[PDB]
Amino acid sequence: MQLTPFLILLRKTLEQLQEKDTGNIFSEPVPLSEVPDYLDHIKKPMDFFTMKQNLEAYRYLNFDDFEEDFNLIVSNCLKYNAKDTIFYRAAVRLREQGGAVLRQARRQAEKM
Ligand SMILES: CC(C)Cc1ccc(S(=O)(=O)Nc2cc3c(cc2N2CCOCC2)n(C)c(=O)c(=O)n3C)cc1
Repeated sequence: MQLTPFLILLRKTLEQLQEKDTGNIFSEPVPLSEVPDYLDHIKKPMDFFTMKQNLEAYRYLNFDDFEEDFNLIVSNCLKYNAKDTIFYRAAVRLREQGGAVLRQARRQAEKM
């Protein structure tokens, strides 16, 4: 646990993104057992737990790779689900609120 300012920032940012997911519907992988066709359409599933595991294994080297995985959580959800669903509407809201979190966090990352 030799921390860096960058990794601390990513940890804080991930917590701020998860706070926007008040129903915790993006906290864990979409359960493939409950949805057997998910991988037929979604090439790379993503969720906040997987992102936390990547972070704790020190696999995010820059802000772009971190943001790319967040964007997968949203875009996977919009792709798989019909527009008139709780999941789709939640992904739209997360894109909006999470985008603001990422804008502020990238500004802090830029001055590192
Ligand atoms: C009206 C609804 C909300 C009723 C309902 C339907 C299915 C399921 S579920 O048991 O299949 N779990 C599930 C599938 C998801 C999903 C997220 C969850 N969870 C993850 C853990 O918190 C609980 C919800 N998300 C984010 C997707 O984007 C997506 O495509 N699917 C398939 C649960 C609840």
